[PDB]
Amino acid sequence: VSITSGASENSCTVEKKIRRKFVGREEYLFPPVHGKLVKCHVYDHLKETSA
Amino acid sequence: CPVPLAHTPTVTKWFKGITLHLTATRPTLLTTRKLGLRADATAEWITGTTSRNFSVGREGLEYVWGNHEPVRVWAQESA
Amino acid sequence: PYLGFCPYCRHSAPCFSPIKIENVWDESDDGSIRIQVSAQFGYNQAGTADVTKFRYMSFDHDHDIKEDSMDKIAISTSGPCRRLGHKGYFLLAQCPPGDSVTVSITSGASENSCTVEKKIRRKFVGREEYLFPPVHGKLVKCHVYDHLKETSAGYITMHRPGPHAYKSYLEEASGEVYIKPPSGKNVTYECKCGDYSTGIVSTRTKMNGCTKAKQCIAYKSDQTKWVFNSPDLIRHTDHSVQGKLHIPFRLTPTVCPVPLAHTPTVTKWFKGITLHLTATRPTLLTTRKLGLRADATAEWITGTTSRNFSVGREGLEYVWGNHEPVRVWAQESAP
Amino acid sequence: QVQLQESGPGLVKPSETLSLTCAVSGDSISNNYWTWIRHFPGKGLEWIGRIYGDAGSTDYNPSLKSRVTISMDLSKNQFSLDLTSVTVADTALYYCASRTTVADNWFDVWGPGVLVTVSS
Amino acid sequence: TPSTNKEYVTCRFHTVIPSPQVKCCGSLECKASSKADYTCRVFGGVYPFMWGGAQCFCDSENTQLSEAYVEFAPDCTIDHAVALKVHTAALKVGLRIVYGNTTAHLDTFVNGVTPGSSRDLKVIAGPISAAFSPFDHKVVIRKGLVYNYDFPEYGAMKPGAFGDIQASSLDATDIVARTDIRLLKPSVKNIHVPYTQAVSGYEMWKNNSGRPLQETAPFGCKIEVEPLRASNCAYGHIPISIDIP
Amino acid sequence: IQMTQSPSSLSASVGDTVTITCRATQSISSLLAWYQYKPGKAPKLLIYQASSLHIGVPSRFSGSGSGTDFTLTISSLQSEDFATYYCQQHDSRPWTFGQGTKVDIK
Amino acid sequence: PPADHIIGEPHKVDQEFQA
Ligand SMILES: *[C@@H]1O[C@H](CO)[C@@H](O[C@@H]2O[C@H](CO)[C@@H](O)[C@H](O)[C@H]2NC(C)=O)[C@H](O)[C@H]1NC(C)=O
Ligand SMILES: *[C@@H]1O[C@H](CO)[C@@H](O)[C@H](O)[C@H]1NC(C)=O
Ligand SMILES: *[C@@H]1O[C@H](CO)[C@@H](O)[C@H](O)[C@H]1NC(C)=O
Ligand SMILES: *[C@@H]1O[C@H](CO)[C@@H](O)[C@H](O)[C@H]1NC(C)=O
Repeated sequence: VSITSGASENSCTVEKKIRRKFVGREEYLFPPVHGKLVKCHVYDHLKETSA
Repeated sequence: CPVPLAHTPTVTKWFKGITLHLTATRPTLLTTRKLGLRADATAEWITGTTSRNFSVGREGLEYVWGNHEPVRVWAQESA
Repeated sequence: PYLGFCPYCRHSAPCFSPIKIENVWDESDDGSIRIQVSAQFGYNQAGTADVTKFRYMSFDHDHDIKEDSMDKIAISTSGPCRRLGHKGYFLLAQCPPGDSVTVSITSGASENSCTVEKKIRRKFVGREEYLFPPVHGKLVKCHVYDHLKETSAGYITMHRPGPHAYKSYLEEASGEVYIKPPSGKNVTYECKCGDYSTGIVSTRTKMNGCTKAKQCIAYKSDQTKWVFNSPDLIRHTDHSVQGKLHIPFRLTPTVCPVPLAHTPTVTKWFKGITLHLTATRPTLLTTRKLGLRADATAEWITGTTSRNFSVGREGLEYVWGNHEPVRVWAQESAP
Repeated sequence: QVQLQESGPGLVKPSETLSLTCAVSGDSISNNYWTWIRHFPGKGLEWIGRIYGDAGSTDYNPSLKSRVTISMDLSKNQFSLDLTSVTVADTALYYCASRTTVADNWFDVWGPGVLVTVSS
Repeated sequence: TPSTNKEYVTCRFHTVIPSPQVKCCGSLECKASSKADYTCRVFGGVYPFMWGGAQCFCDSENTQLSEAYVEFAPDCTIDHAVALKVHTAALKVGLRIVYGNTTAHLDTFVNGVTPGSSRDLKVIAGPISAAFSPFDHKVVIRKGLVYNYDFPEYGAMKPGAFGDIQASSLDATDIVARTDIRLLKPSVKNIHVPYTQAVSGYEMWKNNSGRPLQETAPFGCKIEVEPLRASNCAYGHIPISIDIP
Repeated sequence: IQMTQSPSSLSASVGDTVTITCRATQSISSLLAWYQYKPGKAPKLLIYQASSLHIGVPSRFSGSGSGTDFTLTISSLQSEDFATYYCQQHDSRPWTFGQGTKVDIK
Repeated sequence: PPADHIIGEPHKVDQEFQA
């Protein structure tokens, strides 16, 4: 994460292995136009929810 | 959620056993199990084109190719 | 220019994008790729060849044509790509290796991108891997996409557009369906409100027999454009070929440099040779005997090592990378 | 260069099938758009239709679509016009057109043309 | 030199997809064409959208048409592989004959009958003591590289292997193919035709190539192409008889 | 898209400048072509693309315009170019024509 | 003996001992 306040920018870094994941039994880069409709769980894009 | 579907396998038939002609541009999961007393479960991620020799029993065998519907086959007595 | 169904939108979804990539070829050996998009590049409003601006498909109900320049187009696979040439549906760029290719316009704050999966793997010529070409090496025959704009690599078949319907030309009010046309265009209608009905209408006009807005279709018969035989369109009833445009950037034969590795130091022993080999990059060593049986072997070699190769009376032939073939033969020097 | 020459009967009865011929010399038939254009005296030019050479694709004016059919003959370097059930309003000077560009509405080439009069 | 005759050419296919058409509460039937691997299937109701959210009247009994076939890629005019068979090969020597003070350069036939002459001299050559050929019965040319691959014959296409796209010439319209394309019933609300496709057997054969016959043939024998010969190839003893004037 | 040719007639002498306008009912961008009809002969193209000269055509002939309004300016009029003027668009199918503009020696 | 080797329908019946 980094703010860039003109010429005075500050950055923060924390280590975490962000590995890309998938659902189902098949590995894929971007979601196809066609396929089986299966249940997965995603983070809600709407802000006004609580976890 | 959407998930892809791979190519349907090609089945060549021989005596008490099947061979699946498989094509997959991506690594996908193939899981087989018998319908008898012993499951004899086999599972391997397959990349590219590889043909696998699968011996089936009289009670049957169910193979799951990717995210498709499982398909059950049964062996005959064609000695 | 038509508009296609891009598999990856701005955020996460599929979306309908006017810079939709159909397919990408990577047959050039220098890493350059050819990209087919649904927009037309190098053409103005009229279609006259003007190099500075391109035209694309608009995001509104009149479905007209808007234009932009190359200062706000971008090509990227993993990092930014360098743009080289363009005609119409076709682009070309030099890109780093990556798992996909992206095209994007930056129209101010309205920034749109299209991403299609394509394994862009880096390739090389000869028998030696190299990052960038040496200034010194063997000049070998290569096969590149040429930089000349007026070339021909083939043809594509385009046809007349089919029905392009909307909801914006329809309206439901008090249990009846209305059609609003734009000014000066004739919009034809065809739907079943009961019996079968067809007609051509240019004014605000009512229908009868149906109460639902979803039941009808309105589209303008516009012949001003040629559409490519795309998998995202409903075609016309008469799908016949009506014209053909060139495929530029032909895969020409040219000459290209390939590196030459370290020349090996050969030590000599009785009915056998040993090549003291050094290679910073993996290079291919291929040997074969000169007798009845070839006994050929090959292995890519990284770093430094030594290989013990037996030589017969018939002899042995070895190729170290891209050098000239050198043939060795044994004596009868028994100790 | 490309040269066109019209060759059709000058006087045809009404309610009869009009057949007119334009031969092509100096270039092949299969790589250019081929076009018929009418020009009634005391009026202006009007579109008839067009054909493509190696594909046989035809686009015609909607008003005359029901009575205009275009065929081509590659062996005779030939493309033809068929107009069924002619009327007195179909009396016009007829041009066959071709263009340096493979397909363009504007035609670089043009036959001298033939006059067709429909009367009893 | 052998006698060679081509069977077909093989490269990366272009899976061209025609646009769908709708008569979307009518009835359509499967047509038959002469394209390469024409698969056509008639499906049920999807109610497709393209941009306006209403692209179909009479939303039930809602069949559509699906079309798919393959054709050569635009980059196949150079990047292509042609299949050949060879026959019994004939060998040709180039001889420099020096007798006394007079030298002569001569190329002659190795058959035992046919002579070669340089203005005074009659020399016959052949037969070879041991017949040998580095060429198998089925060879493939790919950009000057000759491989000893046993390709399937004409018309007998196998998907996922070499020879699954066959045509007599690069510009020939009689392209035949069975690459096992299969159509699927669309489930997305927007219009797009789904298809599954096996991998390119040309690209499989490229990935699983092996080493060239330029680096595989024995007897110190490099191979030249356009047309196919084997050059400077050392085997056997050749009987030569020279009629010196 | 229909056409209203302007002006229908205009008599001018040698050396004068005459302007003929071309108005379309719909926005056709700048895809327009003009023709010069000689009696007893096929018409020849003078201007394509509403501003561009055909090879062989005189530079004195200069056309302009975009959208719906278009003009042709005939500067330094001669004897050989008393003819019929016809602007032709190539967007909609089929293409249409004007009613013709007649110029004659005064 | 059957010509087909694998059928996509299960055996409705079982073979008895030495029958
Ligand atoms: C829309 O339809 C109207 C009516 O058919 C067209 O107006 C006609 O145009 C032709 C050709 O200019 C004339 O000969 C008719 O006399 C016109 N009829 C009327 C009632 O005006 C109009 O041109 C069409 N417009 C479009 C965009 O195609
Ligand atoms: C499968 O069985 C067949 C017939 O015995 C044999 O030819 C083939 O090599 C076998 N393949 C594998 C994967 O073992
Ligand atoms: C090669 O031969 C020498 C002498 O016998 C031996 O010392 C060395 O280990 C051998 N190396 C290999 C590659 O086997
Ligand atoms: C090529 O072969 C290698 C080894 O089998 C395999 O890992 C790779 O995925 C193959 N590439 C393709 C896509 O042909």
